[PDB]
Amino acid sequence: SWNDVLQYETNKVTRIQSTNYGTVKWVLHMIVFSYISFALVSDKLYQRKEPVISSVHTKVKGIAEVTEGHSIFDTADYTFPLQGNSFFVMTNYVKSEGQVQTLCPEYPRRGAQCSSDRRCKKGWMDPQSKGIQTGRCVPYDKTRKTCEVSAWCPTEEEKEAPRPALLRSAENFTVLIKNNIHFPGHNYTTRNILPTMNGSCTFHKTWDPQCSIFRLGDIFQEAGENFTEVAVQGGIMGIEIYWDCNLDSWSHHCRPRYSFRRLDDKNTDESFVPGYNFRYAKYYKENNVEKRTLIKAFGIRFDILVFGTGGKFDIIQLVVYIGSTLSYFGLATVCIDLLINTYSSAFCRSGVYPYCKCCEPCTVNEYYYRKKCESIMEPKPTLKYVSFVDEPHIRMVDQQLLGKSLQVVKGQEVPRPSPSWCQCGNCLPSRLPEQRRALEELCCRRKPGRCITTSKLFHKLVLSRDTLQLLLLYQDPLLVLGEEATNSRLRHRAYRCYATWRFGSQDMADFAILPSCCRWRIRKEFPKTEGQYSGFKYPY
Amino acid sequence: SWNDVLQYETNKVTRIQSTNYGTVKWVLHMIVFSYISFALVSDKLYQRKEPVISSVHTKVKGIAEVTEGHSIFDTADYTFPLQGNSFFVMTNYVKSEGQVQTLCPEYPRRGAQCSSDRRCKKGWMDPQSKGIQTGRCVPYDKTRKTCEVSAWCPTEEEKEAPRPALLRSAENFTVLIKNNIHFPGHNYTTRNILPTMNGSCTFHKTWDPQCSIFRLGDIFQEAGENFTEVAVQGGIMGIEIYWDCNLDSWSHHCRPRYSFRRLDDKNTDESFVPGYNFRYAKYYKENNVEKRTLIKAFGIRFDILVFGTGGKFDIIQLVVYIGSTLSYFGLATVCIDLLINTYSSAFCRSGVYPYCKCCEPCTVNEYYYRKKCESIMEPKPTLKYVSFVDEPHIRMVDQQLLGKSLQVVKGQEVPRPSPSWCQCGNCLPSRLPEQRRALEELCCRRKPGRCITTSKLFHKLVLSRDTLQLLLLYQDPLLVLGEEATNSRLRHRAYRCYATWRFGSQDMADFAILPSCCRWRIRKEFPKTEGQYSGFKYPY
Amino acid sequence: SWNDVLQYETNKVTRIQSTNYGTVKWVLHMIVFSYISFALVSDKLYQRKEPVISSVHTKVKGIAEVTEGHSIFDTADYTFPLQGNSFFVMTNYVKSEGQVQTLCPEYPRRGAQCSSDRRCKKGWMDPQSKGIQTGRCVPYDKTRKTCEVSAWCPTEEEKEAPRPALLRSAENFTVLIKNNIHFPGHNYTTRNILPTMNGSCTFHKTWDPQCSIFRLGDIFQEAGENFTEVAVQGGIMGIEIYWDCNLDSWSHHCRPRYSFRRLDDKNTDESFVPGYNFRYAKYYKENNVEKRTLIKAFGIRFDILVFGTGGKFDIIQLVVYIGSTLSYFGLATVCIDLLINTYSSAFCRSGVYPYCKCCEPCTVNEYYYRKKCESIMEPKPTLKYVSFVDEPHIRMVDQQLLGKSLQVVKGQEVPRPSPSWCQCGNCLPSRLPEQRRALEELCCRRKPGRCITTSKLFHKLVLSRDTLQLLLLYQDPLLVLGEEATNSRLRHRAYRCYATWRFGSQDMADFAILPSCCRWRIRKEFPKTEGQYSGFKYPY
Ligand SMILES: Nc1nc2c(ncn2[C@@H]2O[C@H](COP(=O)(O)OP(=O)(O)O)[C@@H](O)[C@H]2O)c(=O)[nH]1
Ligand SMILES: Nc1nc2c(ncn2[C@@H]2O[C@H](COP(=O)(O)OP(=O)(O)O)[C@@H](O)[C@H]2O)c(=O)[nH]1
Ligand SMILES: Nc1nc2c(ncn2[C@@H]2O[C@H](COP(=O)(O)OP(=O)(O)O)[C@@H](O)[C@H]2O)c(=O)[nH]1
Ligand SMILES: *C(=O)CCCCCCCCCCCCCCC
Ligand SMILES: *C(=O)CCCCCCCCCCCCCCC
Ligand SMILES: *C(=O)CCCCCCCCCCCCCCC
Ligand SMILES: *[C@@H]1O[C@H](CO)[C@@H](O)[C@H](O)[C@H]1NC(C)=O
Ligand SMILES: *[C@@H]1O[C@H](CO)[C@@H](O)[C@H](O)[C@H]1NC(C)=O
Ligand SMILES: *[C@@H]1O[C@H](CO)[C@@H](O)[C@H](O)[C@H]1NC(C)=O
Ligand SMILES: *[C@@H]1O[C@H](CO)[C@@H](O)[C@H](O)[C@H]1NC(C)=O
Ligand SMILES: *[C@@H]1O[C@H](CO)[C@@H](O)[C@H](O)[C@H]1NC(C)=O
Ligand SMILES: *[C@@H]1O[C@H](CO)[C@@H](O)[C@H](O)[C@H]1NC(C)=O
Ligand code: NA
Ligand SMILES: [Zn+2]
Ligand SMILES: [Zn+2]
Ligand SMILES: [Zn+2]
Ligand SMILES: [Zn+2]
Ligand SMILES: [Zn+2]
Ligand SMILES: [Zn+2]
Repeated sequence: SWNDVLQYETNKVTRIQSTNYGTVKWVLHMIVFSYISFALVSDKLYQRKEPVISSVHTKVKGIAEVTEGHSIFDTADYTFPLQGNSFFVMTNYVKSEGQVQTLCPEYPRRGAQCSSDRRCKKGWMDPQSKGIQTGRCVPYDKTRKTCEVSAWCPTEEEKEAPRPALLRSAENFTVLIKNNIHFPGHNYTTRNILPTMNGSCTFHKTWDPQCSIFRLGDIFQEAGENFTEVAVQGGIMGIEIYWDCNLDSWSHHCRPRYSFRRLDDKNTDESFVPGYNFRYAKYYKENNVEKRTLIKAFGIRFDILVFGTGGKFDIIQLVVYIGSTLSYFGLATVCIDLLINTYSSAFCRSGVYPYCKCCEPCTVNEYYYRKKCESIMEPKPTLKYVSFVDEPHIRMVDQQLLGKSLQVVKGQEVPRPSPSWCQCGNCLPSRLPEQRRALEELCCRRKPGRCITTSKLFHKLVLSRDTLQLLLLYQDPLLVLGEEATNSRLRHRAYRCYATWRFGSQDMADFAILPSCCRWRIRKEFPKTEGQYSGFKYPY
Repeated sequence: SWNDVLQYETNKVTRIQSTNYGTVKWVLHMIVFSYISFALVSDKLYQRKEPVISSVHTKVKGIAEVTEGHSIFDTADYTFPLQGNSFFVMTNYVKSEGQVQTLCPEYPRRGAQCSSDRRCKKGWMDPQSKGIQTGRCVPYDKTRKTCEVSAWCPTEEEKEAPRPALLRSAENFTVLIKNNIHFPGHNYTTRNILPTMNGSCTFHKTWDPQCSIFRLGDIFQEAGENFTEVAVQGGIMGIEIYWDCNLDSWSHHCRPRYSFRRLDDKNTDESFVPGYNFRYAKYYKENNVEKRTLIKAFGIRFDILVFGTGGKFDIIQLVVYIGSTLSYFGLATVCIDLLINTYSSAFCRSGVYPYCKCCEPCTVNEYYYRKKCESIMEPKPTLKYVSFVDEPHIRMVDQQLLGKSLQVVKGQEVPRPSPSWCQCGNCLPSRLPEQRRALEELCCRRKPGRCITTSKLFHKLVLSRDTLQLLLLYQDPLLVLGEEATNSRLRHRAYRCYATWRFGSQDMADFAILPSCCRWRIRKEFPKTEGQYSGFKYPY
Repeated sequence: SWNDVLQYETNKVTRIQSTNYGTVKWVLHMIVFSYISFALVSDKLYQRKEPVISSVHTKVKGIAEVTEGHSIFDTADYTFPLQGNSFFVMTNYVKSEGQVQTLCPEYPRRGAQCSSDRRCKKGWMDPQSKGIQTGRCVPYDKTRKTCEVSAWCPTEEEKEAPRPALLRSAENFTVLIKNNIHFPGHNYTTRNILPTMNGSCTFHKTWDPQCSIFRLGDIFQEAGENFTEVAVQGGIMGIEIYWDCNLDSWSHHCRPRYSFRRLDDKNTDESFVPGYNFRYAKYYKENNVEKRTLIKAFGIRFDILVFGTGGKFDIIQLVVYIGSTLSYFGLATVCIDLLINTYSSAFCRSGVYPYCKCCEPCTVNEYYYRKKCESIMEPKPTLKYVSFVDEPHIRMVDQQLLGKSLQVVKGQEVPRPSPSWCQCGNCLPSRLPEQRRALEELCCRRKPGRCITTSKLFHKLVLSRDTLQLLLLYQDPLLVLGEEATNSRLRHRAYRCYATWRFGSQDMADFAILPSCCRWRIRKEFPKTEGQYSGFKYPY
């Protein structure tokens, strides 16, 4: 089957010389192409995209003076050795110095007072307390008494954060941010600090958007926050570094975009401790006693959130995108074929054109549909075609007769490409077995009148022995047969001559049923000496 | 070429009125559509997805009492100022106090004893030691001697972590987790704490799955771990916050899912220090000497792993997905066309239907294949068609003759749409040049018998001068020619009349080869007065 | 419309028995299939990919001796309790001990000297200073005077980092890295340490590439850096853990790849403080005074960057990819159809084949194009076809005549499938209204000569009453009509007989325009007794 495989199958097409459909087809082609090109370029769908790998190094600069005598805060005093994605700047603080692990009364709170030891419970762990009770109601001061606890003593008082913030001059502090980013898939590395950047720059949204030295108060202004107010209880501020990087040589750009967003929830419910603070202890020994200064530090935690993508041209990405948009170029074909199949219907003239006469020249689709689509029937064993000489159409009786004569069984109308049922006076009763008799109980005409076998052309197109012999010799020029063999060939050829004449197409002539008058006239002209006639047999 | 471009080409189609193929085609259309719709909706393939940008703020609450007198541990004692993605809770500890940078003997280990200075090596750095040897085997105690080292003295003893853990009451500690998440591409921000959440809630997998206050022991229970056992040597616990967020207005939901997973490897080999611990020093001065208390802290490091995606409807994402699934609607066409092309073969009746008679009504595909596919031959210069009057088929001799007469060169069988090689007694030797003689050495019949030129229709269809003149005038109604011009046109028309009659289609009649008898009978009826006959020439 | 929906439409195709096109079609099919398969397998486009969730635990090991007497540095002295994605190793340091919050002169800098109090400014905050000026120029030493500041005193001197680094023996330190990774979507967890790994291993790029114990100097060597030189001022070193993980059972592999990259910028401008350092303070009390030792620590920050993807087979991913590459199998059809449509043009023989005769056997595409494409015209109301008996082509006059006789209005040439304008002497003036007269002002021939109505076949094909009656009876075998009805049917049938004869196809015969001579000869043979002749009317 080497020749069976080496074959090419091409579609048969009808090329229409129509300027309307040629223009519509090309207009739809540009619309699809314009959107496909726009989607590819705007979304960089030809690029293989990769998340960024970031490293952040921060350096805070600034000195603070706190009036309380005067204490100095440099970077070692309000910051911590961490210089990565997060750094903390202390803006407020409460101190409780000289704490010793011993027994002491609780600080008087909203419910920390007691009047008897029955109120205190030994081993109890008050969620708002920093010690474990011993069940003793010792005196805190002269006025009131509080339950004794095991804790660092004296316990930290429920003192609010100072207002204004002790280190609110941190607004004028600056942080330098060094961001190293990398794309391991594309093997590309860059940093946020350009060689042109000087140390005297400060970030501005419009004047210096690439300087990575930020004033803290400027950061808060750009986020819509008030540094002075947030400094009292603290908060979390997000410094977002966005990297939209194009690594293609012809459109190369890998630069950061700086934005600022508060990550603290200012509407935090009071039970969740709004703001940002933590407690840390400075441990020291004094008089052979382990002492501790406890500091509740308020301030801003700055989170450096670095995100972004690096794209570079990928051939496989482009191939996948192009293949995923190739089917959209069939839109013009779908639309115009729908127009052809829809405007070729008979309800167009019946119930559309009289209303709207602007659509009148769309009758050309009836011609287009004729040249495009050919309808065929499934050749089932019960497929029958009936033509009546007194009718302009052809009936298709595709159902089983079930003993009803074919004359009375009406079928679907199809355009042409002595017995009780007889209406011409020439038909004869079927000589088939009684089960199949209803097939041959067909007349040449539906309504009474002249028989078709009495027409001039019936003797010329069907019964002429010379013409049938000429057709037989056209099939086989050197043909010698006996009378019995010749009669059978002439009889079967006369059936086809009637079927072709009255039904036109061989598709319908194959399942055409001869009327009884015509069938028996043919059988009289070319008789069968011995045996009975088979009748119509299913061609498949 | 304005009219050349403004054209529309449509496919020629055969519409089959078959309920089986119409049902199969629609059933396959629903199957493709059902899967395409299901894949799009279940996977949200219409959405542009974005990784989350997360910020975590944690607050641990709890007080611990350690029995050793009694020491108090509050958050400043077992936690560190870090409150981001990681926080540490100390659950056990070993202390070595009053260390001084001086010379001291090594602690007695499995191989730290010595009996001579030759065992010790000056400057040696034992991997299991905390000092550098000086080559001297000083006495540690009365029983044994150990190598002298430069270290903080005395060196920390090889003491195991206490069992049970000193701060195993950390099981009852709680952590509040504040998670701020953001989708910069979609510009959406939310947090894990809803306004409905109260401070008295505790997380439960089924009762309070949205409360972000977690008991540490509950975290360990939900991970399948035992807090009490892990507390002795420490470990790493992962708190996973998963954000499956739909940002479409009609299906909006952005809420976290909490899961817990141990990140420590409990099956760690002993050389890799299983558990979690670190050594830190509390530095202080005493008697003008730089002293240090060294603490080996065991405990749980909690990692807050926040991940997830935020999806919102994207038109370009939907267009790409739809275009990438449009080709699947050709599946019905492919399947039914395969059925038509396969069940139309002759081996169906030969070796399939006798076995299985259920497939018998599939003979309709032979009719479908006839109305769908037309087979044509490549018109190569060696393409020849031969018809023998005593055969029912037509031979295609597509090979070069190479001096073998065309009568004997057998070719592929194709259905019809005096010389030694002669078998009819009427053929004449070719008058062509000897190289091309084998072309015209063809008889009308394969086996001996009557010549086709003696048939009645040969004189009527091929030789009739009146009919050929009528055909010529049909071509050109007003045609005047001399006898030499008329004879040439009549002779060439008689070749085509024979070729059309004996081969049917003009595709095969173009390459049909006339038998010598017919060719010379035609040339006798319409002779060429001067010159020689060209013979058959390749039409392309 | 149950039968209207249950229909199947198949394309009509031409199957070409060509080995060249069959081979080209299959070769292009393998090329598309080979690339589609290669792209799918190399890029794992059948897999659903997921970013990794990582947890890192590090442990640094090593002791350092610093010569300054001799001070010992163990992990508590050069590292910090952080053991996650970042750890710091101190390699150099400058100490300023015994600092007290008081008033002191500034350290003499390049511009810190003063000669009068007018130079100093009270409250000034020098960016290079660690205090706030009080406007007083106190003496620092005997030689020079500096402005008094409020700071920790004495202020840290502008001392360079020691060279060589004090803790450059950190080169021989080792870090053990434990990496737990997870794929929450695929529910897969693994770690970087295999059970086969022993504690005596050290990482080597080729000898032990899976051991996660790294010498720091080896890390710097693998990054192309010098640990000894970087140790003086510090730097940031990236340890990259790449996880290319295949989670399919038949190709399972999830192992890390270790690479090293310096994240510090060695070419940093001096104003941005190149290297890596931070200042931290050791707070202590002495003589009831809050004292502090300030250390400027230089060293290497190591960032553990863990990235990667985990892929597992996804059915929806495969379906989307296959559907997005199905349209590429139409490439063979597009190419071969382009070959057929292009090599069938007449400029091939005119201006291509004489130059290149290798392309000569490509004339078979003219035959292929004939069997594939049928061209039809849009049936517009101004569509006219004209045939002249003295011409070999047929003119298409698709434009409006606008009073110009159809004889003179030339149209496009189309191959056949008494009055002043008359050139045959038999034409008659039109009897139509004057506006439409130009339609019927057409002669049978362009140039003077014999009329076509004087031909023998005109009386046989057009005027023969017997033949027209036979055609009428073929339409309707039992037809009885009056002379007026018979004449109208015979006249209209004779128009079609002329149009079919002279134009061939019914597509062109529908819009064919009869010459005046033929029209009036037909109207003379079959006259209209009463009324006037309608003439040609638009068939649509
Ligand atoms: N289409 C069609 N074919 C028929 C009809 N009647 C008979 N035939 C065909 O005639 C052939 C032989 O039928 P018949 O002459 O009655 O049987 P026979 O005398 O034994 O050969 C069969 O192949 C039938 O297909 C008819 O009404 N319509
Ligand atoms: N198909 C076919 N055509 C033939 C054959 N023999 C001759 N012809 C055609 O007849 C035409 C003229 O051949 P011929 O009459 O022998 O040469 P002429 O007398 O010089 O015109 C050529 O165009 C041939 O294509 C044949 O056997 N088969
Ligand atoms: N194609 C074509 N059809 C024509 C021409 N002239 C007349 N007819 C057709 O002839 C039919 C009747 O025209 P005519 O005999 O002149 O009018 P009538 O005598 O009133 O029936 C119309 O349907 C026309 O389509 C012609 O030149 N070309
Ligand atoms: C009557 O049918 C003749 C009309 C000829 C022009 C038809 C134009 C129809 C409008 C375009 C329809 C296809 C586009 C559909 C949207 C993609
Ligand atoms: C004989 O061929 C007649 C059978 C008519 C119904 C054919 C049904 C075949 C089963 C469906 C085949 C196409 C689906 C293939 C799987 C996608
Ligand atoms: C003349 O046209 C006959 C040539 C027969 C073989 C044609 C081969 C052409 C080369 C292949 C063209 C299609 C591939 C285009 C690149 C994808
Ligand atoms: C910030 O600096 C400016 C100018 O140096 C000063 O006017 C302002 O008071 C400062 N803000 C704070 C909060 O100290
Ligand atoms: C910031 O908040 C403080 C209160 O702490 C207020 O006095 C000040 O006016 C605010 N600044 C602005 C610009 O609103
Ligand atoms: C946790 O608390 C419960 C009730 O307060 C107590 O019974 C239990 O012993 C505690 N667990 C530890 C480890 O302290
Ligand atoms: C947890 O481990 C401890 C050992 O440290 C054991 O005594 C206790 O029974 C364990 N708890 C459970 C629930 O298994
Ligand atoms: C590292 O160790 C080797 C061998 O122990 C030694 O020779 C070398 O001097 C050491 N390097 C440093 C910087 O101490
Ligand atoms: C590393 O740098 C030091 C300078 O600090 C230099 O002495 C040494 O030779 C360098 N090592 C190499 C291998 O270049
Ligand atoms: Na497609
Ligand atoms: Zn009858
Ligand atoms: Zn009848
Ligand atoms: Zn012969
Ligand atoms: Zn012969
Ligand atoms: Zn004329
Ligand atoms: Zn004329």
